[PDB]
Amino acid sequence: MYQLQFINLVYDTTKLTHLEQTNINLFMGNWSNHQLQKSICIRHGDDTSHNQYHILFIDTAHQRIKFSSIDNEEIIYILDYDDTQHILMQTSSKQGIGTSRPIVYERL
Repeated sequence: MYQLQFINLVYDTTKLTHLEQTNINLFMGNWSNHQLQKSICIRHGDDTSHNQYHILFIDTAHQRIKFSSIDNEEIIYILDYDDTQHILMQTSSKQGIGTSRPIVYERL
């Protein structure tokens, strides 16, 4: 059994450009990392969702999104695109020393 974390991105898509939506959409889905025995489910949630996250930046040049949990802005998640079946997720704290390596997640 793996641990499954939900990430519900909260945003009004009617206010985004098509390019912005395309870039967020690269990260939607069910993802897993074998070594960590961890899965993540990244979805477009809303105000009814638990596990809500606010997008800080959508980098359409580099296919990266940054986001944080609504009330815990000390931990920034950064997702990078690898291919249709792989994304990278980094969890970072401004207050820490060093780099947490991004972790490769494969699509389920």
